[PDB]
Amino acid sequence: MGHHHHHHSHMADPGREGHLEQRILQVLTEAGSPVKLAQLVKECQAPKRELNQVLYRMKKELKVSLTSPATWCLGGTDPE
Repeated sequence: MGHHHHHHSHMADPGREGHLEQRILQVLTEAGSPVKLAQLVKECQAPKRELNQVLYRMKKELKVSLTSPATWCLGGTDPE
């Protein structure tokens, strides 16, 4: 798994939505494939509620794309 050595951001992280976003993109990259929203909950260690609001913003920023109803994917890859 590898990523399990990371916790729920124990310290006073100066931008929780940024850290959460970095998690979502990273999970999508490790798979190299569409990751489900329900799976993004357990991986990124954040509630579906919080994920949704961030994910639509990341969609506008082309960071993520929606492949299936409640299944997300990496927006191609890192924008080179």
